[PDB]
Amino acid sequence: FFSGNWKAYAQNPDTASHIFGSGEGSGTAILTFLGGFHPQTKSLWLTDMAHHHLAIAVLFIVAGHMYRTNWLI
Amino acid sequence: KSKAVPFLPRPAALDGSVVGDVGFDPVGFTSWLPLSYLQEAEIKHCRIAMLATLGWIVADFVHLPGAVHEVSSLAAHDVAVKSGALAQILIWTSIAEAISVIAISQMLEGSGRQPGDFKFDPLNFAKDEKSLKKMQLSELKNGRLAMLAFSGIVTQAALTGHAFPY
Amino acid sequence: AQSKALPFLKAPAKLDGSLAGDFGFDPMGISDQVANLKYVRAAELKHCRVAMLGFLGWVVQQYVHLPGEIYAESNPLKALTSVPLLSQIQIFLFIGAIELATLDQTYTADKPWDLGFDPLNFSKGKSEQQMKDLEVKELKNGRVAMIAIMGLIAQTLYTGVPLF
Amino acid sequence: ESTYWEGKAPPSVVLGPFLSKIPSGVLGPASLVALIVGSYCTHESNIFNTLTVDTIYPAYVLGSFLTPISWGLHVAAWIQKMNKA
Ligand code: CLA
Ligand SMILES: C/C(C=C=C1C(C)(C)C[C@H](O)C[C@@]1(C)O)=C/C=C/C(C)=C/C=C/C=C(C)/C=C/C=C(/C=C/[C@@]12O[C@]1(C)C[C@@H](O)CC2(C)C)CO
Ligand SMILES: CC(/C=C/C=C(C)/C=C/[C@@]12O[C@]1(C)C[C@@H](O)CC2(C)C)=C\C=C\C=C(C)\C=C\C=C(C)\C=C\[C@@]12O[C@]1(C)C[C@@H](O)CC2(C)C
Repeated sequence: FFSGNWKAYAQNPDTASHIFGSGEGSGTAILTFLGGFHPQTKSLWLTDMAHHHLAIAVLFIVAGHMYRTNWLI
Repeated sequence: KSKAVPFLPRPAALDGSVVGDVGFDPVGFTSWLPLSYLQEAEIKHCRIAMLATLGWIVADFVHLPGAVHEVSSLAAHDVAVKSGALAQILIWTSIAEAISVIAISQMLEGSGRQPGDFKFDPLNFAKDEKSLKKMQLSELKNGRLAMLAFSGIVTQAALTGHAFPY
Repeated sequence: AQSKALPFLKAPAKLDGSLAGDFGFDPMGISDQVANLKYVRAAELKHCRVAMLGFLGWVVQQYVHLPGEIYAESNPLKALTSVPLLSQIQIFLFIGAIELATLDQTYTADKPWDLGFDPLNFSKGKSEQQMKDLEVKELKNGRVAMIAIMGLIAQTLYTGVPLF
Repeated sequence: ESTYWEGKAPPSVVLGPFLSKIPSGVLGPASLVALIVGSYCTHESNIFNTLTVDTIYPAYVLGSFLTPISWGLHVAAWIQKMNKA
């Protein structure tokens, strides 16, 4: 994150044989684009939703500086 | 009309300031921004560049009170962000700059704070207005020279690998 | 200009004169929202006192322990879990008993931090200047302790060394 | 103040006290340059070269952000031009 090598958080995502709640077939990534659903739970990837909320957080924090307050801008 | 550029006319916003007003603004940046904000930015750049030039030069010559400090001020950045010193300096710099927002916002709004003024004269090197103006001009000239010098130092020390001559 | 702590900023309107320890330190202008400085001073002084006691307890627990085994843990954060819940609930109930009457007191009084606590009468006979000097001493020591107790907690959570 | 307007163009105060003082001859070419740069950055990050995890290029991203911006710069350029600036 500090080094800017943000791709490292997307390397080695959860495989297609991952059993939810267990380490079998898991990965190490935390923020990924995968799209679709988990092959086992038939639901969105947890790494997809974490990345989604991080992007939403950055966007809303940026957008929260729009209106004027005690600092002239 | 300008003192620095005889061809181009004198900038409209530059009439007199003890910061070294020689009327050098060919692109008219003083019309864009308030002159006070630009002066604060220039003084900040001056001080940062002077500190950085002195630190680069010294740390290449005599800087090793340990093992991780055995670098050549070109690989020093990565080594010392891994060590954790740059993190602490960044924390304190962020605190100082966050305080500086209010200082910049208290000026440009009223008050009386001159650009770049932090009331930091513990040793009282400046006594009266004449000394204050003379040393403000001296500080800004030294800071501009240090900006250019540090630019040269980094560009040369990245274009090759060497010591103080670079 | 008017701030002593930040000699360049001008302090906010509510930072002036009285309420000892006033060094003009409110860059964010938090005092501009509070109706008065009574409640924030009460909170600051409560934090100062709790932090002084916390630092003293940190050091003493580092060096001195009660005869029982349950109080033999040297790490204060580990002692937070090793100590039986009975002792901690007794401490919490004592604090809450002290806190409810002062809860009635703080939100309305002119000096919410003045709890009338002076068993040794260290303030009886002292002049106004001496009393203000004592208040300044208390506030200084409390702010330093707050910084120190937070540093101790952080260094214990980050390195496991409770001291030095 | 009084950002309300009914004439041909709004007063320059609606641009803020940073764009209110930029000559239109500066904003115009700057807006065109920003639009071209942003379009090229968008077409280099995507379209011409397909995006990949290993190829994000903050320059192209930051660049692409100049396309939305460009819109604002040339709107301000027109406002300045119509206000004799
Ligand atoms: C619980 C903490 C606490 C609280 C409630 C106060 C409250 C107050 N302080 Mg105070 N102070 C504190 C801690 C605190 N202080 C510490 C630790 C220091 C030492 C640095 C000081 C130093 C100080 C000075 C020098 C002065 C005051 C003053 C004041 C009064 C006016 C400012 C105000 O309204 O801010 C209200 C403050 C809060 C509501 C706290 C908000 C919490 C912020 C967001 C802190 C965020 C964390 C912080 C950035 C980092 C902490 C982590 C770690 C590094 C410590 C007010 C009674 C001024 C005074 O006497 O006026 C009468 C004054 O001149 N304080
Ligand atoms: C203990 C230690 C290290 C070590 C050891 C041992 C125990 C000693 C020995 C062992 O053998 C090894 C080891 C590792 O353990 C000590 C570390 C060194 C320290 C403690 C020195 C810190 C350096 C300070 C710097 C480099 C700060 C730079 C200043 C800036 C200012 C920025 C400004 O922009 C701001 C924000 C406002 C502007 O207006 C103007 C200015 C002021 C210019 C940054 O630009
Ligand atoms: C306890 C204290 C004061 C206690 C006073 C009390 C109870 C007085 C009570 C009374 O007067 C009243 C109220 C009313 C009177 O009628 C009755 C009595 C009963 C007489 C002040 C502490 C004040 C404590 C202070 C100021 C502490 C500062 C601590 C620092 C700087 C520590 C730094 C470090 O801990 C770090 C940060 C990291 C470590 O690794 C390294 C080091 C260096 C150890």
